[PDB]
Amino acid sequence: SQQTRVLQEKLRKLKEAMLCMVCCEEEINSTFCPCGHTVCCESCAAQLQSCPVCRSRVEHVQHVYLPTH
Amino acid sequence: SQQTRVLQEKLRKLKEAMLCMVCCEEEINSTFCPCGHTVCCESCAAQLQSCPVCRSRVEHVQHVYLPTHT
Ligand SMILES: CS(=O)(=O)c1ccc(Br)cc1
Ligand SMILES: CS(=O)(=O)c1ccc(Br)cc1
Ligand SMILES: [Zn+2]
Ligand SMILES: [Zn+2]
Ligand SMILES: [Zn+2]
Ligand SMILES: [Zn+2]
Repeated sequence: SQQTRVLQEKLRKLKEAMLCMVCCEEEINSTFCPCGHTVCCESCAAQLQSCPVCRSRVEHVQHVYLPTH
Repeated sequence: SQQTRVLQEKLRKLKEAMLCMVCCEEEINSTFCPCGHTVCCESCAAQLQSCPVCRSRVEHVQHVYLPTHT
């Protein structure tokens, strides 16, 4: 039905929100500290000196173990 | 259709995985450091001495801003 198409789109958007904002390919699993933005995979997060959301300096990256991982 | 019911179940399970493992009511938004388990809301994470998943000592809690927060 049309609701099948609507639910497929909601699922796709939720799954896309869980992917790295930079590479768009790998799951988010890293937090920029101290700001707390958690938007990248470990490979993209290792290469950024500044947070791509708020531009605060990245002091270090904390790996996050999330229930969806 | 039955396919709509299947998608509803997948969405519900994904949304439930985003909720605090202790209160089951609030969204996860806190990380136990240094272990990295990110399974609680700010209130439930605040008084835990050890990680509820791996038993590691909690040195501090890091707040996390996630793209899925609603
Ligand atoms: C494990 S969870 O459901 O808390 C979650 C939250 C945000 C992202 Br991005 C991925 C997983
Ligand atoms: C608190 S908010 O809605 O501005 C926000 C900011 C950054 C991310 Br990532 C998620 C949510
Ligand atoms: Zn990436
Ligand atoms: Zn930031
Ligand atoms: Zn809680
Ligand atoms: Zn832990």
